[PDB]
Amino acid sequence: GRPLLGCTIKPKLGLSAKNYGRAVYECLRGGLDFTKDDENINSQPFMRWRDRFLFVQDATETAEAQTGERKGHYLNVTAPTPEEMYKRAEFAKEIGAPIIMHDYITGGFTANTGLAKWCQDNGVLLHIHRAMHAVIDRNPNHGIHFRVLTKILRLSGG
Amino acid sequence: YRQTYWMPEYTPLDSDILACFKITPQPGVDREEAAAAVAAESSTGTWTTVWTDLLTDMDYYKGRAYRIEDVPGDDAAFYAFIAYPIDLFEEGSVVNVFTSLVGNVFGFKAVRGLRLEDVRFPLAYVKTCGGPPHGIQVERDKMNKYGRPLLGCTIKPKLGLSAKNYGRAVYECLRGGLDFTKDDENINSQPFMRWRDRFLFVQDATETAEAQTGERKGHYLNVTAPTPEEMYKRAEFAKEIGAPIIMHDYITGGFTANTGLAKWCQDNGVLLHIHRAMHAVIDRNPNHGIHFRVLTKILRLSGGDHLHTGTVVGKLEGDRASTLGWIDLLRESFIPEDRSRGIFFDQDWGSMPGVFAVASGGIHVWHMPALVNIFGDDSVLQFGGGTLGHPWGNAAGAAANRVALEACVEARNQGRDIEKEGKEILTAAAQHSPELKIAMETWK
Amino acid sequence: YRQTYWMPEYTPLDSDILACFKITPQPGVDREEAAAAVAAESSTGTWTTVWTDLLTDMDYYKGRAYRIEDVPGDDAAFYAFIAYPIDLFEEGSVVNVFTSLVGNVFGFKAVRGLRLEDVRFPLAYVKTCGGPPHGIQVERDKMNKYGRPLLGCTIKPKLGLSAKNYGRAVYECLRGGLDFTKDDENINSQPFMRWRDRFLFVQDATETAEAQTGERKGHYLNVTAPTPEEMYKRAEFAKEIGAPIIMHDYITGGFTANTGLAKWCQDNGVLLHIHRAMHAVIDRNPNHGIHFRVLTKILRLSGGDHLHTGTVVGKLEGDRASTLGWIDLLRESFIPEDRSRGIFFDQDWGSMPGVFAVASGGIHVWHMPALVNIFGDDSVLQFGGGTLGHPWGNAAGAAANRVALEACVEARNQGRDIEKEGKEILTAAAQHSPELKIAMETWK
Amino acid sequence: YRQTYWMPEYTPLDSDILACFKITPQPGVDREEAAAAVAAESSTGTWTTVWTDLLTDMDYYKGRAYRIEDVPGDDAAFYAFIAYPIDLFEEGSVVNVFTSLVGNVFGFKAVRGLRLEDVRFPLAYVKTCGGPPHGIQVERDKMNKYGRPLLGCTIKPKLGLSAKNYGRAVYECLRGGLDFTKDDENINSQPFMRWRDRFLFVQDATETAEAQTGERKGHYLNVTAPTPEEMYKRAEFAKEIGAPIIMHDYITGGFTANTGLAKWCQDNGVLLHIHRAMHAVIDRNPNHGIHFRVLTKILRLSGGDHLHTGTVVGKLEGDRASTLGWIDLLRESFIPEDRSRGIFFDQDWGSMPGVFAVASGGIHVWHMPALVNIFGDDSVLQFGGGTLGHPWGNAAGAAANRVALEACVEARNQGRDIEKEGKEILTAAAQHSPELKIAMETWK
Amino acid sequence: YRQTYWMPEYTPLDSDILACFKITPQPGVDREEAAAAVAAESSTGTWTTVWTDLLTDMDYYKGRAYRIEDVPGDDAAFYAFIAYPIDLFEEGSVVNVFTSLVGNVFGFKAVRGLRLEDVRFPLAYVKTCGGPPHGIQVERDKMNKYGRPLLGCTIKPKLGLSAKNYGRAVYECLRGGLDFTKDDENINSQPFMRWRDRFLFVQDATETAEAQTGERKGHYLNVTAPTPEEMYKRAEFAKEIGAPIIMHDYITGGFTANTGLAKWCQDNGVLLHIHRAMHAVIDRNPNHGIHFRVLTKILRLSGGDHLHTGTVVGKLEGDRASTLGWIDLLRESFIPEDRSRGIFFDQDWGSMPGVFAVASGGIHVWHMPALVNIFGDDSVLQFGGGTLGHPWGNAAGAAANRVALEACVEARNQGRDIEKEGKEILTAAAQHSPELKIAMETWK
Amino acid sequence: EMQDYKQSLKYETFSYLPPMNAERIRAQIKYAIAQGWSPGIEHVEVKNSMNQYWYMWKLPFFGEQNVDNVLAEIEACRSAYPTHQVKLVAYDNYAQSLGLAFVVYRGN
Repeated sequence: GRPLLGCTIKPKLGLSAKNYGRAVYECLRGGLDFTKDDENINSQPFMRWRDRFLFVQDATETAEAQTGERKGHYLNVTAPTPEEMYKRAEFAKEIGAPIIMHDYITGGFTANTGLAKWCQDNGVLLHIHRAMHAVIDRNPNHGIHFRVLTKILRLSGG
Repeated sequence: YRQTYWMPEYTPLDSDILACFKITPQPGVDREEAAAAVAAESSTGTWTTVWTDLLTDMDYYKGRAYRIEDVPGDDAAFYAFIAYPIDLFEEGSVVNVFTSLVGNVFGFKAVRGLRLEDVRFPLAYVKTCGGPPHGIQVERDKMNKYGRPLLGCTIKPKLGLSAKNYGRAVYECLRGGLDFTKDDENINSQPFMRWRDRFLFVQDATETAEAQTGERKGHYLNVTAPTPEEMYKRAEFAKEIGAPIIMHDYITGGFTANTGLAKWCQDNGVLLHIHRAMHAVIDRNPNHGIHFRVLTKILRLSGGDHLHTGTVVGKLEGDRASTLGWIDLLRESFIPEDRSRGIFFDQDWGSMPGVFAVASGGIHVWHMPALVNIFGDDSVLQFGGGTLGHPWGNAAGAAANRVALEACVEARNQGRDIEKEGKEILTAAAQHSPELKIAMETWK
Repeated sequence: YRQTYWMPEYTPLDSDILACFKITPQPGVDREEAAAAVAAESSTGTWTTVWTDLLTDMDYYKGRAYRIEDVPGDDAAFYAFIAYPIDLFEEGSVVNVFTSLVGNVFGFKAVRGLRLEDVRFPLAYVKTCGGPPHGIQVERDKMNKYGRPLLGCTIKPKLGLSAKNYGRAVYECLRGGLDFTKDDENINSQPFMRWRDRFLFVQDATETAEAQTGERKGHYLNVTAPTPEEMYKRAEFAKEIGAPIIMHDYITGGFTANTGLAKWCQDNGVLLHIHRAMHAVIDRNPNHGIHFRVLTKILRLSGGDHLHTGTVVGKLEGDRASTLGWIDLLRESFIPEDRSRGIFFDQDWGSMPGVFAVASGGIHVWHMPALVNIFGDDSVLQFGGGTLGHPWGNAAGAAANRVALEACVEARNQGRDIEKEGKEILTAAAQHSPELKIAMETWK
Repeated sequence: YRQTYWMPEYTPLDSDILACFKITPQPGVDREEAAAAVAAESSTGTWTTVWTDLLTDMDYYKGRAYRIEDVPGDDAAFYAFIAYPIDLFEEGSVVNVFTSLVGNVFGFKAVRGLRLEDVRFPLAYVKTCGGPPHGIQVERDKMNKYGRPLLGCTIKPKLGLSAKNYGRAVYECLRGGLDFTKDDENINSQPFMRWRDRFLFVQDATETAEAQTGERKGHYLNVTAPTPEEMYKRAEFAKEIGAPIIMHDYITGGFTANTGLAKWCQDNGVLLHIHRAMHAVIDRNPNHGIHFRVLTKILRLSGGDHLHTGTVVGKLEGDRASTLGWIDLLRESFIPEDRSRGIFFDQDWGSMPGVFAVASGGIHVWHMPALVNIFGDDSVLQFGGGTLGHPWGNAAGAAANRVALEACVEARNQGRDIEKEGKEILTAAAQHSPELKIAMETWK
Repeated sequence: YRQTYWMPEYTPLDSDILACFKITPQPGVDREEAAAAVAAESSTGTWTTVWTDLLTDMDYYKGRAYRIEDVPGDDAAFYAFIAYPIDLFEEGSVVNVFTSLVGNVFGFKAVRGLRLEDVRFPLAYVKTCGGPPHGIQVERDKMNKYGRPLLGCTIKPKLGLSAKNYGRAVYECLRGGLDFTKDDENINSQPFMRWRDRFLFVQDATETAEAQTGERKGHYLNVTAPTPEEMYKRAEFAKEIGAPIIMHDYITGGFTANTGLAKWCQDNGVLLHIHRAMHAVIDRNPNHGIHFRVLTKILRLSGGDHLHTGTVVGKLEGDRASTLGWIDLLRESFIPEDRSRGIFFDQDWGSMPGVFAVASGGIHVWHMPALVNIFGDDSVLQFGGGTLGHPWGNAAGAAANRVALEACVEARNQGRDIEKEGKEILTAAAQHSPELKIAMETWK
Repeated sequence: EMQDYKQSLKYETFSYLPPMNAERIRAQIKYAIAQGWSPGIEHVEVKNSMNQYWYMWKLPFFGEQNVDNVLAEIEACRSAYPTHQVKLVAYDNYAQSLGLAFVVYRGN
């Protein structure tokens, strides 16, 4: 009966796992249904992906317990390798994260299709970010339209 | 031999691996000759040009000595500085770098002694190794501990305790106030106490102490094993039972095994405590061996969350600089060159997290203000005797140590000279802590 | 401290682990006190009796010093003999025994230096370890080689060769007559030459040389890796491509990793060559360290088919006894006590197979009669310079070495004094071997 | 035949395997000849020297008879003592040792009967086998039970009970006071009751009884299976459902299967109860077979936490020594030679943990003071009839047995002669236990 | 006790398991009472009715004695015939049937001795077990051997041969003419000869002999192992190297392990040779034990292609009937009851393939016509001494045995009385075979 | 003469010392501001004291230099939530960790 509410945790840079979690926790306990990992955040030296997933799951569980509403965080599983992406998605499922996020253009259509099939198999929701889409769909005389990109994305899975 | 492998004019690249060797040569041999000898035997190992030598780029694939310095106070020794291209080593292999550096040069017959003092790891090679699985800050976030050094204890005796009795020592030690207890470097799996029973009873004791105290608890469960398969099995069992930290002997166990275990710990979210057993056969002799600062660099490259570094207070006031220098090497992101502290090269670590400093051996409540002032908050203080020798028991000893630690930390935060006022601060704390008071009475 | 951990009257059990320590104590300290100190710090590590000590059998679980002897020619040092119950160690863990023996005792401040001279492994503990995967006789049966020492060569330079160029050195070396070639301790996988390409091209060269000669060929492919997973992967790839032998660095790689690799080699029927890199930082100092005979015992306990032991001829005639003693320790089933050769304990090996002795470093055709007379048939002679420095190439150098070896073996079999008549024997062989003749002309 | 395989002068080595055979020879044949015959047929099996014999060290690889003794009270039999080198057997293979000893010698036609009385396992061979997975003390620590013998019960009838009905017998038996219940040696998986349903309902009953009593409970779930795959599957399911102990038939199931299951139990922390089914076809005949003391040694070598040993009280007062001797063999670390108790060899076990003694068969509340006095605290007393035949039910019978056990243990602790005062002690206990009183009334 | 578990009127069902027990009771006890005692203790084990007994169908789930017969020539013993419902046992579990039959009845104190003479396996239970992996006819089809018995040899000595020397005995034995060679029951993996080296060198020798002869060759590689995992690994390695047949010790190894290995052999197309080690401790005593005919039924139920049955010629002419009876039990599809041959029950096997009969022990060229006449073509004749003791070598001995076998087979085919004319036939064959002639000269 | 250890729940750093008064709290806050750290205030139920994430009191006091206002905010948090445990923290941005963390009121 209502649109869902999300939020992108900012700044894109500098937050440790616990500080990012303590932003996500207040955002979720305030009333948003979801928070969002940035398209840049998959696993950086200042914040590793496993610590991200653990602290984010802790914050999401705490907010859900304190509010009474189902909570989620689009945990970014975009990885240099499909093996790493599948490992991150499996860890998210193991810790109980209900939704993950992928960059379907920069990550690749093959990788996005594989991740979507895995998500359908494992019952994990998939949030899709459209990073880079502007290098393709902005020029009015040369490129591929975002409507075609949308058809491609919904065919692939998300 | 001379003109070929030592270039005074050579300026070392930022990606070059630099090594400093203290050469105590045989009397009469040339300093530049000995420097080129260490450079050659650590890089190529020969001088006679064979036909296969001409198939390679000899100007590139060789180690070169670029600087010779006098050793202050020792006229019989000199410092040799050697540059190594990054191409000479496997990427991310402390084992390969260590082998290339120390395989044969220490057996050189034209020198009376050879010491590897410092090694410069360029940021390019640093970025390849996994490094510490978690690091100081991530470990602090996981354990929910801030603003004070961590407290540990070695369970003694090293021999005889069954699984349940060892657990009933660990339980009282943890419930007394120590953040951690420590398995000895000898205890991996003995006939009197098997490793699985160790892990089970230790986890039971840790969980009971955590429930009864309200603070996160841990035990460095030793996973050093005869085989890597056994080590991985023990670490996996520790994770399965929920142990938050394990311990490895990175020298006796091996650098390859330590690197594999560190990678597994980073993968599985398990903290890694590192013990430095045997380090004395290597780093004690002043004229022959490899320095503990080099060993510390190697360990932090391989991976580890804790590392024994010495108690610092155990040396005289005029012999603390090298220990402080390798402490900075272990903990800090960038350590400038410091000849007084024994830092021969600028060492840039980039984003690699630091490693907790562990002080252990013959230290009790009296050394504690000095320990706090020297180490800071990012350290682990181990009290084996200072906790088990308490007349009222392990719990009382741990409570005494914790009260002393909190009092010293608050005194430092208030701006007091904790080393100058240590006795007054400890007495004021003991006015509210009978266990602490009797602890000072015992160890005065 | 005295009465508690040293018993002059104690008679050591046949299952007890015995260790001999050369103690160079600080002047004025008591010899028995220092002996008990090594015994305690290597077994329990403390003297202050705590309440947990009374929960155990203190009379049993402790190391005791039972004999003190003078060091001949050194009034400042004495020999301490310590007995350890077999119960103090994990069964089949050279890592655990080594840690228990050398973890902390070398950092003792009341002694100026500590050397571990000899360690007695009882047959009961010996029967638990896997030992060498194949052994001398099984390796001889597999390679179909009898009646002569084996010939090896280290491919040089250590740096720069691509996979194909390294293979085209190995191919000529093998087709010239050497039974084996050797990967250097530095070469595991470098940017200029990756390990998989090494293994493939080396196997191609070995197969080609075997086909063109009619003799079984091999290459000690280095599987020393940053991680045990990588090491096992490299060994499995070597087996998959059909390499009959691999090489490991058992000190730098680690004792745990070496034991695991030896068990894998015994399981998969792959021969294991062991290199002793870094051994000099440990065994060179006469007053502080652990002896290479102890390292040899540890290596043969862990597992290995070959082991570097030194060239023997590289020392003076009056300094060969210790090398011969550890050679006997490595190769023979039972080595009686011999103070002249440095064997402090009777060492019973039972049925554990011997390990091939490897002589390498600065040896050529002239040392060869002495090498044969000293080592016997059960040894591997390595010719890096003596093969690659041949003016006619690697194949000609290998042919020269093989002809010299066969001539010396036949001369020994005929009953001649090969060391006394070495020049005559080599000249007579060179009358039929121009390559051998030019080899002596080069290396005279 | 004579001079070749029996040496009166031979002194057996501490690593030699020694076997004692009671030979009942055909009249007229030579005692030394028969001894050499057992030695040869158990080691080499032939006397005719073939050309392949000369390829081996015949002096070493053979069993030798070194002593012949008269059998007290039997002029028609003599004792043959044979020494076997440790090299003749696979390390850690009770199967191989047993086969080598008893493969063909019992079919010898020149003897009327052959009995294997005792076998000496040297500490060197003992250290290789895994032994009991947990042992008496570790099992006591895990179950949190001290100071009294354990109580068990066999669920009867052996046939007909569904899974739920068997569970509703086990539940009342456990909630009555017995520490354990026992699956019969016949019950592994029958059409009337499948093994998975057994395991599920038994675990439900055990958990309910543990919750309602406050004491750790267990059931020896039988995992004896037609195939090792099925056995491992059943054991894994027991671990998955949380069963703390399983049971195996180590003779009918096989020594290889029992050793594998014991290794799995040691790996997975599951206690192992061992039943001795079929042992009577082997150990009953006084002149032909293998003794139950040898079977007990074999079982404790293979691995097991419990073992049936007999009720001791079931024999006359003058026939208890052999049972006590094999009880000591099963439980104690070192059993000196005792001809009166049937211990022919000094048996050193080292650090291998003991195995709980199980007494079962026709024993009730009246035998109990004698059972306590004979077995001590380190034993398990099984009451099948003495619990199920109680007029008030399984729970009442178990309560009666537990009350009697506690009363007898306290009486022994007070220094009373429990066997002399058994009736008085039991009556005094029954003054507070109507179930116990009616139990004695039933079984008087 | 009497009326409850023995029914004279009961007619046994075609699906009932029938067992015949020779009871040697204590003097004065009733025959029917003892029969009911064996029936009860082998089925339910008790007489006292408990409350759990009333929850089951007691009339169904019990073993009943239906017939008692006198033992001819023994007035102190009688035959007890007991019927067991098929519902009492796990389907396809020789282990469970064997346990149910012999778990406790042999320990009965009211009988002086108990022998299990025969057991009737109904076709319904027979159809459930896998049976022999291949069978006689399928093995003949695979090996391409028809019209003559197979020839085998046990490689001796049992001790000392290295892998290559054992292989160089096997190679000459096979190339001489024997279809198979045999690993001893002692040889699975010993320190002097490891199992992998055994398998590799044996496969090399077998392949060489097959190539040089033109006949399919095999070696019963022993896969009896301490653990089922090790056994399966050895069998898988044998299949990987291409060995067509392996060997197991089905009694010492265990019935569960043997059944698993037989199922694996049926799955993987590997022939299974079965050795009957230890069988004498069980089947030798005439008044206590389980008969070798019952053991043969159990083995063929479990699975196996070959089985040792005895040489038949080794007994007197008046003691051959039982051996022939169990030979028929092993080989034939339906064996009618025969009291003279010891067949107490009609045994219908249906479609289960037969098992090759193996004759071994002290047999040479002279016994051979009798061996052929007794065993027929469907048997394996083993010549350990008769091949290795040949003065001209293993190949010559094998050639002699093969020539004698072919001559005897042709003589039987021609209609001659080979036993009556054995000397003439062998001499006529030796007129064309010097090896055979010298073989008879040696073994006359 | 030996005295037993009385077991009780603890609250990390400074919980083994007597509860701080205004002077000690002010000294700790002064230390936090002297190290360049940002003081922060958190609160949570006593049963949920072990939570990794506590309820944040307003926002961290970035650049705050007045220990009096820090203590006044502590007291305001106590007044608004009287049954909750209250903790004082100091954020270290360079290390991405907490330079100081201890409870002021132990709850009830």
